Amino acid sequence: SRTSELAVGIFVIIFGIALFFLAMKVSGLVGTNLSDGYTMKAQFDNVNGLKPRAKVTMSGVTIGRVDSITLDPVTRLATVTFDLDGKLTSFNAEQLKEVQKNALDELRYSSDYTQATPAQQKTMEQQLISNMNSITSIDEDAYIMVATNGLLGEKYLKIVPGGGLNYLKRGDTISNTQGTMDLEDLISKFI
Amino acid sequence: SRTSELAVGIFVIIFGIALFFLAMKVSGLVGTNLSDGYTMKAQFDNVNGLKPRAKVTMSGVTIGRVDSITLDPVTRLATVTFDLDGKLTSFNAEQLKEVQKNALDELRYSSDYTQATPAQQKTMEQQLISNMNSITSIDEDAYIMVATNGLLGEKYLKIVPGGGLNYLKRGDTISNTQGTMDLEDLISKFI
Amino acid sequence: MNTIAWLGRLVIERIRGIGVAALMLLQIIFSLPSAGGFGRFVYQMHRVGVMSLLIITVSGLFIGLVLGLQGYSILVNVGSESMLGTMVSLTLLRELAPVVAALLFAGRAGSALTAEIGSMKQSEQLASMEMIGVDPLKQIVSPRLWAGIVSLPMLTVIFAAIGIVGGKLVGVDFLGVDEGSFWSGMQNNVQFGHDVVNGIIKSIVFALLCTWIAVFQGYACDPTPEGIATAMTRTVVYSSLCVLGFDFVLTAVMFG
Amino acid sequence: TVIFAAIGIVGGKLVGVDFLGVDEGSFWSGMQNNVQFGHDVVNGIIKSIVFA
Repeated sequence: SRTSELAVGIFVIIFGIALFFLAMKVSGLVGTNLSDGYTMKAQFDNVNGLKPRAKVTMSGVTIGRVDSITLDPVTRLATVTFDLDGKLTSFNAEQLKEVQKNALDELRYSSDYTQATPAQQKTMEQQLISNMNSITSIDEDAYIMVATNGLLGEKYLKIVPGGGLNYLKRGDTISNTQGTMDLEDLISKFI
Repeated sequence: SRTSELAVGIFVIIFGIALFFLAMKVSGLVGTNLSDGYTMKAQFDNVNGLKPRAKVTMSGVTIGRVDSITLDPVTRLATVTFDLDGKLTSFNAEQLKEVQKNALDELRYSSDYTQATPAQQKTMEQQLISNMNSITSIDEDAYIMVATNGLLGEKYLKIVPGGGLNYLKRGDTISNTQGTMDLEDLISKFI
Repeated sequence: MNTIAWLGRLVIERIRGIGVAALMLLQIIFSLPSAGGFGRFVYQMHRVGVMSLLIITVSGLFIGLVLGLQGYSILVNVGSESMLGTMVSLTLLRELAPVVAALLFAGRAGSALTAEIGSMKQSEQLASMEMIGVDPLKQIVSPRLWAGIVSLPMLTVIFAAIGIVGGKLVGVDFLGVDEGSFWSGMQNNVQFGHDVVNGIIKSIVFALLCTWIAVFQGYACDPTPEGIATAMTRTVVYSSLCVLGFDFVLTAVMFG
Repeated sequence: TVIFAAIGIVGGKLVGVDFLGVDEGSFWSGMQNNVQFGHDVVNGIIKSIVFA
């Protein structure tokens, strides 16, 4: 029975590394602590001091990370690649029933429902079937900008809702961006 | 136990070597090597605490290292050399047609052809000879300046695009610049 | 090829052993100790803990005197001498009082568990015990192991208490820092259930891997008094590799 | 102890530039202005002899 000690000596040392990678989940360096995350992108003109693995907030609740920051010199703009944690930026059975009846009554009101196709039975299901396929939370004129975290913090993407009427799926691009603020031009334009 | 010994060695040796390699790499030389690093120049009046091997930014993303800063002792001017990166810059071959088809709307533009002669017998060829060799992403209007990263941070070069007409070559001296303001002129301008 | 295969065999044998020490470890704890066990258990505390007490106060007094001495002089230049009490507390409590407490403990008592059992191996004072008939795994191992588990969290709190009270002595008695901003800097930033409690849960698994190796590597060693020192480093080497190797999983599970 | 502190500094570079995204130039030139040789590294040896 000389191989048994040997076998447990393998059984421990492969188990110790397995728990060692189990701590590599919640540590946050490798892997993401995100339950069914989904990617979105945005295009800026000034991403000064915005590292990868940054913070993405809605009003103060951190709901994402930042994965890669890319340029494209033919248009000289920035392009940010980020994923959001969604089970709390994504709706569910209550809110999907809530939003589908919201926009079909408000956006598709008598200004819009009584200016339309002949049969108002197929298009009424079109506004609801265009929403079940992974709608998130973010309206048509919500803007994304770069904050500065207090007074001497570090930069992070701030998603601000604009109220709006139509939302966007998992894969889109936010069309209302603005770059960071900088003390270089501002003191010159103040003095 | 030939098998045993051999196997043991294998793993051991592999690991060791790989490890040492990566380790020595994460320091000093070993890996530290850009791609397509050309060199531009500029001449300021007051660098003010700029360092060698600082950071160069196009919009906000990081594209360059600074080489050497020397002083010209007859007209009180510092001179900067820095090395950009040519996978982040230098429009691709398809972009080359895509910048020239925009330059066919810009450099050989309609009113631009209708400024000296509406045949462009010397204009369509002069725009085409200098662009096949060493076009660069930076404009002709675009001026450079020294930022400072918020409060006291590292002093890094900022490339403000200019929305120009032509571009520069790998080796030029970017003429239009502006130096940085120290905090002492900020004091005097304050009162 | 030759030396390579040699090293391979070496590693294999080593891993094989390690496993063994696991098979020893269940056989010590999965039995109820008899009468007379507590009397040796007290004497092991008398041997391991009480003897180890005089050391960790001095190295406890030291590190606080240093850490509050040098960071402040760069920190005072902006606006902060009131966060002096936070940075001394939160690096001792969640970072060093687990780690640096063991490396002084693996130094003193991480050796004296091996050489006391490297004692009974060279003069066959192990073998005579089996021959008369006891089992040293019940007799001379289990009261040694149970003191080693207990006495280290009994010290690393003691360590960090003088560790913080040391840095007070440089601050208020020589740097003239405000006492109220010192302590209330800590009170707001150092919770109990997340720092001091989770500074203990680090120090338990830093005590088990440090003391179980130092028992086993003194038991299953050959009685040669040269290799009693090569067995001595493998206490210290495998402790310090694992007391540092398991900080990085324990830092990540608590926070991050 | 020189060998120790050499990997000691090169260790902290690995957390900074490879995970915290810190600027490399401000990292090293932070040291080169503040760490003289004859007053720190030489007098880190003279401590380590009487400690040996």
